[PDB]
Amino acid sequence: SMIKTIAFGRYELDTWYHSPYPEEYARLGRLYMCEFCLKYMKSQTILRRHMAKCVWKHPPGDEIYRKGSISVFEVDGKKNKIYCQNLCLLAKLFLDHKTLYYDVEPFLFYVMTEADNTGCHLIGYFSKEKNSFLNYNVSCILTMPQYMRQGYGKMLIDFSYLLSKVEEKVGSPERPLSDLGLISYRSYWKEVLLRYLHNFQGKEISIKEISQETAVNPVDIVSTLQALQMLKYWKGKHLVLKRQDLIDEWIAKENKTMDPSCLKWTP
Amino acid sequence: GMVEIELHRISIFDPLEIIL
Ligand SMILES: Cc1cc(-c2ccccc2)cc(C(=O)NNS(=O)(=O)c2cccc(O)c2)c1F
Ligand SMILES: [Zn+2]
Repeated sequence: SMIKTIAFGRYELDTWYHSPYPEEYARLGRLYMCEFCLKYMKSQTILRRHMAKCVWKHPPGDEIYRKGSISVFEVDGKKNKIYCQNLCLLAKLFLDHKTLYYDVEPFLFYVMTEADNTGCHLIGYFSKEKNSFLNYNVSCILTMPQYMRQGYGKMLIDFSYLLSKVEEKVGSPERPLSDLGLISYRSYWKEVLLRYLHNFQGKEISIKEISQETAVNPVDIVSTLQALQMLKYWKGKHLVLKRQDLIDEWIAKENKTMDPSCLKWTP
Repeated sequence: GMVEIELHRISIFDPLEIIL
């Protein structure tokens, strides 16, 4: 029941965690997947036959973002059950804490792709509850291993907060995050308020106004302000310490940025 | 609408003066 590798597009990937693929498939230790419809197969011969006839060239759902070669597709788990189940089983090979794979109907899946000389390739995704009463704007979030640590994850995170902004909600990723996902959110949260603070020249700020603009949860903002040693306390008032050390170090960084004007989507 | 962080609690609505 342990899968060791998968064949995905032009990549062969070592898998990290158990995923409940049907035991008829799991016991072979290796899976061959169509990179477009996410069907999993037993042999590369079967895969080759499938790609020769597979009609899919991109995720289902509606393309709700496009800038250059980057797309985001909104996939309703109730309307594309099989695709989303295959997506969740694939994700479980690389996420330890994901627990839902088959009951995809409560979820929306936001799938990010890159178009290139071969095709329109899966970069990663995040799932999202259609009704989160705990204000999670992300359930699970992942980049494929061949695109990790290359700025794509930051785009995915930014897109999740872009949706929250349009919804006029504040949100947070559901916990526990993967190791890399927590590392990525902390770095993204730091960059976000450095841009806010660089673009802001009032002299007093509430957590609320930062949260309202960025859609970042107040808890995440304060812990980031403490992580950056910018949250100080003198007499009876809490202060924010503008380290231009950081706004300049951040200013030296720059494409892999989401363009809000390229979003065609309403709640 | 408050945050507990260490060892006191903040209000989301209080203006925090920015300094150097
Ligand atoms: C949420 C997330 C998850 C996973 C992931 C989790 C489990 C399995 C596989 C992937 C990977 C990434 C990523 O790619 N982070 N690096 S990043 O994009 O360059 C990046 C991200 C943020 C700020 C930066 O300054 C640079 C990510 F953001
Ligand atoms: Zn296919």
